[PDB]
Amino acid sequence: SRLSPIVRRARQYIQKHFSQSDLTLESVAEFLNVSPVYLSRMIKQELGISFIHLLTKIRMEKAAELLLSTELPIHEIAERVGYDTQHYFSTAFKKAMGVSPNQYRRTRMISEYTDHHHHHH
Repeated sequence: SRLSPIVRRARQYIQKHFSQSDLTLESVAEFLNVSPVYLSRMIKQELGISFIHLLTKIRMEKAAELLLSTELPIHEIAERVGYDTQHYFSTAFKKAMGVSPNQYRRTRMISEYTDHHHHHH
């Protein structure tokens, strides 16, 4: 890790607070006490990705984790990753993941508490 202090601090804050639907570039610039334009530029320069894309990526990867490791309904997962409504979450997840939340589960999930032994052998 060789990120500049401001970019490291911003990424740490996003990693902790992505569940907050009011988290914005401008709001992190307030926490860090810096120009939002400076912060936006430094994130893009050092991470190669904009604030919104970084935040969205973190959110969608957490959502994918929750889809596979819990049986939570989609609307709860949406809220836990910073979307007030599944209406916006569904679209964001499809674009980021290439599949709907439900199809992500159908293709990837398994129930760990059921018997998967081959008794027909």
